[PDB]
Amino acid sequence: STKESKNEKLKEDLEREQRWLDEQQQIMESLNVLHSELKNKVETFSESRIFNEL
Amino acid sequence: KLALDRMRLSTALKKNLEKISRQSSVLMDNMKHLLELNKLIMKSQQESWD
Repeated sequence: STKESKNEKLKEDLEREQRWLDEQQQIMESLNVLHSELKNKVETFSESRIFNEL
Repeated sequence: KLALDRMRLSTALKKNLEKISRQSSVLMDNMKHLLELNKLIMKSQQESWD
């Protein structure tokens, strides 16, 4: 009775850490594309652009 | 002391189950319930380990 309830706890734990691995990979795939857009936008707008646009 | 106790219990169960007695009609049912509960504990241990 205490090991089948340990099995019924772990099948509930089979859902949650698979959801937590799916969230952490969704953090990992979103931090990859924000690192690629920050590396491509190191150079900002120019100093002579701000004087002529304003 | 536990090894002497388990050797005396093993020889006592050997001389018990050597001759068919009147307590066998509930002892065989008790061993069948213990082997079915142990088969459930084997399948639960294998699925819990995997």
